[PDB]
Amino acid sequence: GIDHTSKQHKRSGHRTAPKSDNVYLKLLVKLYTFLARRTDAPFNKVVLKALFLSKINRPPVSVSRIARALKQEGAANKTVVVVGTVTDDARIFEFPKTTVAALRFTAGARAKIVKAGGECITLDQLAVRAPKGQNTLILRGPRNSREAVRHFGMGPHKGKAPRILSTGRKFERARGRRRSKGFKV
Amino acid sequence: AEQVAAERAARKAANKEKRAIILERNAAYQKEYETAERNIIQAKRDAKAAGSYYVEAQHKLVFVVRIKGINKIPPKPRKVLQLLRLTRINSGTFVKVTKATLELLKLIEPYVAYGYPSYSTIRQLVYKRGFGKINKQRVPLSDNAIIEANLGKYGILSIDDLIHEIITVGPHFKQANNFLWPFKLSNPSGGWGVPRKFKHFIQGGSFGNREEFINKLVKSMN
Amino acid sequence: PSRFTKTRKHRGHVSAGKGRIGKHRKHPGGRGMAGGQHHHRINMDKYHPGYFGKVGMRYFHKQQAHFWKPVLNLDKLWTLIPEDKRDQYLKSASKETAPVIDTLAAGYGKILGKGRIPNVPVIVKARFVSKLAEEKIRAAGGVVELIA
Amino acid sequence: VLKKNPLKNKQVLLRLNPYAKVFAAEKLGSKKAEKTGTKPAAVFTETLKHD
Amino acid sequence: GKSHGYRSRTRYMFQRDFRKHGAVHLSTYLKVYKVGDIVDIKANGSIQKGMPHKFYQGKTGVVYNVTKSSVGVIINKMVGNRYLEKRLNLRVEHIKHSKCRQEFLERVKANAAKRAEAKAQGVAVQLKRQPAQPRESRIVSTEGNVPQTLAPVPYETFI
Amino acid sequence: AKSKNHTAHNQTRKAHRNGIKKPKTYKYPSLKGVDPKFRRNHKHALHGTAKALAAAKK
Amino acid sequence: AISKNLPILKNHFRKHWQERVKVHFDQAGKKVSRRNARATRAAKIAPRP
RNA sequence: GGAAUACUGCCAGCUGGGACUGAGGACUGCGACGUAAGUCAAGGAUGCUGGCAUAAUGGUUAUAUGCCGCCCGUCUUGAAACACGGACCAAGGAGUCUAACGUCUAUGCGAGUGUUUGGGUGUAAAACCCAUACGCGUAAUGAAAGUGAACGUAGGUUGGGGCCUCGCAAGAGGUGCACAAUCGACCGAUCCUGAUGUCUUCGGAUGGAUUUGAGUAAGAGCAUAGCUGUUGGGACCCGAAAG
RNA sequence: AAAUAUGUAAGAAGUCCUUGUUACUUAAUUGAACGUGGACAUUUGAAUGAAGAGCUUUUAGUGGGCCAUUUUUGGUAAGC
Ligand SMILES: [Mg+2]
Ligand SMILES: [Mg+2]
Ligand SMILES: [Mg+2]
Ligand SMILES: [Mg+2]
Ligand SMILES: [Mg+2]
Ligand SMILES: [Mg+2]
Ligand SMILES: [Mg+2]
Ligand SMILES: [Mg+2]
Ligand SMILES: [Mg+2]
Ligand SMILES: [Mg+2]
Ligand SMILES: [Mg+2]
Ligand SMILES: [Mg+2]
Ligand SMILES: [Mg+2]
Ligand SMILES: [Mg+2]
Ligand SMILES: [Mg+2]
Ligand SMILES: [Mg+2]
Ligand SMILES: [Mg+2]
Ligand SMILES: [Mg+2]
Ligand SMILES: [Mg+2]
Ligand SMILES: [Mg+2]
Ligand SMILES: [Mg+2]
Ligand SMILES: [Mg+2]
Ligand SMILES: [Mg+2]
Ligand SMILES: [Mg+2]
Ligand SMILES: [Mg+2]
Ligand SMILES: [Mg+2]
Ligand SMILES: [Mg+2]
Ligand SMILES: [Mg+2]
Ligand SMILES: [Mg+2]
Ligand SMILES: [Mg+2]
Ligand SMILES: [Mg+2]
Ligand SMILES: [Mg+2]
Ligand SMILES: [Mg+2]
Ligand SMILES: [Mg+2]
Repeated sequence: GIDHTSKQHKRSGHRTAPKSDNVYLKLLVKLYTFLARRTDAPFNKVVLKALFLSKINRPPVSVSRIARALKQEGAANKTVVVVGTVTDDARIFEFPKTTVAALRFTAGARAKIVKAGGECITLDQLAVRAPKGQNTLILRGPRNSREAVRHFGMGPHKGKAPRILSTGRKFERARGRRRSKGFKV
Repeated sequence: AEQVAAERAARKAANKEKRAIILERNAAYQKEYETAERNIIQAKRDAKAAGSYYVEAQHKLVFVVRIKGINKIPPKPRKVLQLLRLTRINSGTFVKVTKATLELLKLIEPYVAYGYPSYSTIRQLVYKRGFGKINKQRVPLSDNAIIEANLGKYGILSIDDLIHEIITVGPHFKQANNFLWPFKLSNPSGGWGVPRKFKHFIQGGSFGNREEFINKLVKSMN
Repeated sequence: PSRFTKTRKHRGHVSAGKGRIGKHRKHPGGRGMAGGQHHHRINMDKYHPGYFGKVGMRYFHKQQAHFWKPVLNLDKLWTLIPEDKRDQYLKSASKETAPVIDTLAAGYGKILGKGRIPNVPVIVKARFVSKLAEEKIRAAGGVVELIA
Repeated sequence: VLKKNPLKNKQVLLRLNPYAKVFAAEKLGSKKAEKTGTKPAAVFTETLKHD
Repeated sequence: GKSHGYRSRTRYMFQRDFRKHGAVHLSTYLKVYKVGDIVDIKANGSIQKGMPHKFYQGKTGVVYNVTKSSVGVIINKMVGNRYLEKRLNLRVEHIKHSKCRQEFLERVKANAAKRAEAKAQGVAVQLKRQPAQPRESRIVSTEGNVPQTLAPVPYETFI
Repeated sequence: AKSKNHTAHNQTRKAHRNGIKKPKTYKYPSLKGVDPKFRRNHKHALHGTAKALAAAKK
Repeated sequence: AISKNLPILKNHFRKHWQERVKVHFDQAGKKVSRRNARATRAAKIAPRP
């Protein structure tokens, strides 16, 4: 017998080999597992792990987010890399001449970028342009902006969004929510 | 680019230089061991001649073997055994002796047999059951290049370097001892010598501090 | 589909995943929302605070067409102009040719001033505006015309 | 593929330790100590033999 | 029935002392507490205002708030299987400064002085504490100390 | 029908399964429960400090 | 009955609802019949729109 | 006085007998013996020989012998129980479908999304094509009347993967998305303060406050599908006395 | 007034030097809190071990327990 100090036969808990059976995505992860094995650059490992991710862990990155990231000092000529979808934003009125590599572009995002004069690139073209991820800038969208995360950790004195179908007066605004009706939360 | 003679000869030459270094180091170790033992013997003799008593220095190193199985262990001794890496019966580890480790041994007294190991039993332990911990894997030593690659930062180049660091409790005893995987001994070949293990050695059992008889037990178990 | 359910894996096993001690009985806590004030109070107060009681005044015969007023922000104001003429209007940042935007025809009732239209004059026609929206439009050099 | 024990297999013993050959050559396992003729004190002997 | 009031089972805990009853001395009011200080909690039974609960007797916390006559103290409390932080408003009669922190501070000061004086020489500073080492060899003389032999004694009644 | 009233048997084992992890410590603990006069001063002091640093490194 | 953190539902199925269940299997056939009725009506009023 | 011997310990001292194992399958490594060629017991067995070439080994099966083996299912702290069901065999025989949902995952499109109420068309319940609406989302907060989200590189500080610069490297500096902690700013509610003015009682600028919101702060949603979980439904199947 | 159990601490989120803000505080640049610049790096501050560390969502079963050593209450006692 062994006095085990840890759980035996436990998985690593990290998703390798993505759950998608998209064949082009499998080709992309084949290319980047080759690059991450044989180039010793941390960029390749990071984008391989990002390629594995599920949809809610790959929020869309807006072109306004891309422009704000390009406004950083010394980051104007970097290649923006989004392992996910690029959506566009009509809340901006000027856009720079960047190069953006991404899994997917919306029609508006692709039109916005090529109208401003930059270019839209797939990740394998990024691989042949910068095999070690030279002069790149990885952008991630906001993970905690989903509607579901509003309800996570619901409890007394949490301020954390009851799960509810209908809203308004007489939908959960009474005893337990104001001092005039018993107690407040 | 023939590349099967030139760098092969260069590698062989570097290997001869490393072997020469290991040889002169082992000669120095043997000389200092025998000088230390003759000095202790002669100091005892001189104290007797002067009419005094030579009190030898307290032991700096103990070897500890787990003697009890894994069932029905109280939590504090169980935690101390896990922290001393005795997670299996007949598992052994070297411990540096300080106040902290002495209080640990007093905590786990009824589940271990421990004592003061000699050079011969340390050498036999490391030679026969010598396994290093290389990126969380138990690797047989079997060659000096493993010890070179994993403990060469702290001047340790060979298996006898590791043995010397263990027996003379040096500045990197902690690193060398943690590099050594816990020793997996068998049951003793002639038995335990007692009808009943789980009394203290003083009461005719097996646990606790048998001082110099740990060499006999460990050599029969190894 | 049936062939992937855990009913298929529970075949051969006695209690079908429902336990031997506590079984699958019919309704061991009541039906529906039974005992919300009694045996189920902790869940009700932890997860649905505000459930019991009445809050405000009643409104007899509510028609949700009296209260129709969809809001539009300034940062999305310029999307109501078609894209082929949007560039021309942004480049000709002038009065006497300011574009006219009918927010009511676009289907909005109030204009709210969230932020940062460009510095071009526009003629915004709306039923309602907020104070900051009117201020930002006039600072850009346009005007708000009230319609009905 | 297989753990060969030193303390048998003098080949792997000489692979691990180059000093073993010359240890066996001068026979340092059986090293004769220099004789010293010192004697303990009378106080030591009477303390040892005291009742 | 059972009884779990606020000062339940606090008889000897909130008893004063032997021959130390009466008014409290003025040094407790003249001590100065700043936010971040490490303090010990020991309730004074004669001051019934601003008392800590019996759980916090013998607990050590950090000051987070200073008011007119009181101090806010943060305690980590084990509830269930994790700790929660608890904020306590205690009058300064139930508070004293902790001495463990200031001993570590004077060790840091001596350690830095030793490091600075040895920086100009390079003499292997040795700044870490070590446990009690096993003792070294020694020679014990019998000059004036010839060993005395002892024997076990026989049984006697002794009443 | 009587039954067991109470025991703490098995409770420390249950707590120590994935139990007695220490709370996370952060730089800048929250300022709630601190004196409102102090907080009212502190906001104005930090606003003035921000203006001074902005004018210095403008 | 009431259990974990889920929204309060109002599924009105406490009457004998299974007696009044109208499944529109006949959507395609009804579309064909509507087109046929339009064709016959146009033929009957043959010049009129 | 000079030895011996016991006991205990050490040898990288020598040597005899017995048993179990032979994983791997070109070479590569570390060594040893030799001036060398080379050889070797050095990163896992080869060499030599015999008998048989068949029911002989072996498999299956019946039996014998040695030792072991209580009746299954179930409730239960506890079942072989002097607890309950079960004489036997075949066939049937129990977590389903639906309405609305939670988390997670895959897919399409994405500030939008949803063709299928309907219309067009058809090789005719299919497939293909489509207008206006409508639903959810893109704004909140108040009981309501109502009001309605940038002081600022859409803020500061701390930590942050990645990237950039210098360096042989170690490291140092710059920028720092997501995310975490904290202090602020903005919108609504509450409590104040109450400017220019005026249908002299209307208007509500400005500045605040241990208050408060399921908010803002360069959108993430919508649709289809799947496991699991929820509620109503006969609702896993069979079972009352009753009304 | 023990033994056994029990709170805290054992550094870089540290220590020291110099000096900016405020509507707080002081007789008062007095202080408080938050701030700008500089110095102290692998023995960076006891031991031993780390098997990865941290974080989140969701859901099953369970909510009759019993036994042993020691502590211990009621009871003459009990397989209470
Ligand atoms: Mg035997
Ligand atoms: Mg025995
Ligand atoms: Mg099972
Ligand atoms: Mg189940
Ligand atoms: Mg059952
Ligand atoms: Mg149940
Ligand atoms: Mg039950
Ligand atoms: Mg192996
Ligand atoms: Mg006392
Ligand atoms: Mg009072
Ligand atoms: Mg119970
Ligand atoms: Mg009771
Ligand atoms: Mg002998
Ligand atoms: Mg046969
Ligand atoms: Mg046979
Ligand atoms: Mg047979
Ligand atoms: Mg048979
Ligand atoms: Mg038989
Ligand atoms: Mg039997
Ligand atoms: Mg019973
Ligand atoms: Mg019976
Ligand atoms: Mg019966
Ligand atoms: Mg029955
Ligand atoms: Mg029967
Ligand atoms: Mg059948
Ligand atoms: Mg729509
Ligand atoms: Mg439609
Ligand atoms: Mg609706
Ligand atoms: Mg912030
Ligand atoms: Mg259902
Ligand atoms: Mg019935
Ligand atoms: Mg009736
Ligand atoms: Mg549960
Ligand atoms: Mg439960």
